[PDB]
Amino acid sequence: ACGLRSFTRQAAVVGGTDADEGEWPWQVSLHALGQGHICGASLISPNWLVSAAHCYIDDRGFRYSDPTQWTAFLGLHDQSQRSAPGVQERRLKRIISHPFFNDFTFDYDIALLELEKPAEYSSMVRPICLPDASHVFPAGKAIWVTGWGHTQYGGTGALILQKGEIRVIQQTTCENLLPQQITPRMMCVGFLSGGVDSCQGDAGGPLSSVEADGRIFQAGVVSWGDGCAQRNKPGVYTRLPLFRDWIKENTGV
Repeated sequence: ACGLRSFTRQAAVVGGTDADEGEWPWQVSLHALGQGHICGASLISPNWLVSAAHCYIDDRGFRYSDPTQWTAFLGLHDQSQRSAPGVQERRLKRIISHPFFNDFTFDYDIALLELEKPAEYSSMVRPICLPDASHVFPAGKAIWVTGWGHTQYGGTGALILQKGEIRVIQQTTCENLLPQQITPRMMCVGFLSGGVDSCQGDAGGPLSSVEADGRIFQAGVVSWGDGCAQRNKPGVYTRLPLFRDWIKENTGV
């Protein structure tokens, strides 16, 4: 029962960037309290979220690694409507960053978050499917990027959740075009639709990919907020399939 939306009503049925209510029920808004929306994540069970490890590194005097300073908003659609019927608010109980995560190269940039109380599944709150470690997202496959991200010049993000597409491209392309290190845990992508870039994610937000079955699987996790794709350069995102056993061993999922 993972990844099957409810697509309440219709509203947008011919395109657009604004997401519809209930169209991404696994998208989570993470607030470091006193600052509002800071990161994204994805629901995989009543108790566990997937996010990015670099969201939880202490900067300034604020301890982003401290779980007690975080609140997860699930089923949230408009960041000025935190109060709204489907919204669920949960405190964080534990953060499990990946043991091999490197704060400089953002390699192995994935984290597991435990809710203090279970989420309640609804029309607006539903889990996404996790791919097996052998699940392949081939070059050219379209994947959805969603969030409340800033512009690359930052640049307030939109109040209404935004959606856009990217496509998988060859790993060699990002190797020969970007100066940063591209590791096997990262996927190379190009812009597909939107949007003038894929910067609507969110760091720790999910990459949603509609599979042949029709259930939506999470192909990856957003790393750098401005590692987003655009007309002249590709973007890099964190893969998820090679982490499946590690997620399940740590969560039961």
